[PDB]
Amino acid sequence: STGSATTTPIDSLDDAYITPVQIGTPAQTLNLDFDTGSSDLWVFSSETTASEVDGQTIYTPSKSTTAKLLSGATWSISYGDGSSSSGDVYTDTVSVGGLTVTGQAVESAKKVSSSFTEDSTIDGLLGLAFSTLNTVSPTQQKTFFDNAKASLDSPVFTADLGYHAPGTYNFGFIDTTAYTGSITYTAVSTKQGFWEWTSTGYAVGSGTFKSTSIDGIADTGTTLLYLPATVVSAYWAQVSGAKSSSSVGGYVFPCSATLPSFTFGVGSARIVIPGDYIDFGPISTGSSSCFGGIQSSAGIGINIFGDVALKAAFVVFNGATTPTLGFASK
Ligand SMILES: NC1=NCc2ccccc21
Repeated sequence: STGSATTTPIDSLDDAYITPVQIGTPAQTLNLDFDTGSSDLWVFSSETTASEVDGQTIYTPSKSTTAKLLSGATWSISYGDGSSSSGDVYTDTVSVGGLTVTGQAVESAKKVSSSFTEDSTIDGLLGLAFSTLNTVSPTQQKTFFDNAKASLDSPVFTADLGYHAPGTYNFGFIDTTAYTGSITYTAVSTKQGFWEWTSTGYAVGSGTFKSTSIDGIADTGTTLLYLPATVVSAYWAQVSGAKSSSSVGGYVFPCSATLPSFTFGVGSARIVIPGDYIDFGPISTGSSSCFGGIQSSAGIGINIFGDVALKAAFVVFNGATTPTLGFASK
């Protein structure tokens, strides 16, 4: 089997991407944030504290003839930005772009933090990291991909995120028309539950490539590119007036600037992030200070190849017995 679904930016800055997902019988379509940096499929629901729902579409398990309470199971998750959610668990039928999994754990939110409430466009998350990170207790549950894997034509999914435009998540096949040149594959460590890999270095603009190992995660659920302070300083030093602002919480730059590209290595291959991809617009409405899309990972404890990096590539998440990642230009 295979599946293919379009993923769409939630706003004009590509702050996140949403993908429609069918849950239950008859189908209830919710727009979920596909997140290769976590492993829970959770949704706003009829159980979510009413004051914490503001415009989201909810899953109502009592209206699904295939929903079953997973007795005794609860979940609770925190994310890198300090947001969180928790609740109980149903199993139900879940379909993505024509690919169906029966008995998928659908984690129903009883509580969500303010950032989730305030984002009316995201109805929940669909985790695509390794199932070892799934938070369901006392019986850990499998991700949609793990449940689907054995049925797929090939045990893979691909992320093809757009810059200020829709893109695609495919399951079970590689669309050879969706990228240019070849796909370069690179080793993955699953020790921390992430799609963790080692970039071979970087360049800033038309500058020379610096060969250096950068260990990080491919994380579609993180907006920006978080890299070591040395690398980030080298980037922003090429932008007149750019500076790190403690009050704003990262590097900012004059909105009048033209940003240089940023290149990252994948083995001997190179992925080029155009400068425009690194512009996240005014820090507040009407400001001439703009927020940078490349930020320091110092204090996070891990480097993160988030959407800023991934949307410059066609990315293969290869879930074979020994997982690997693939990157192609597009
Ligand atoms: N994977 C994620 N990085 C940041 C974040 C916030 C909210 C949900 C998921 C994520």
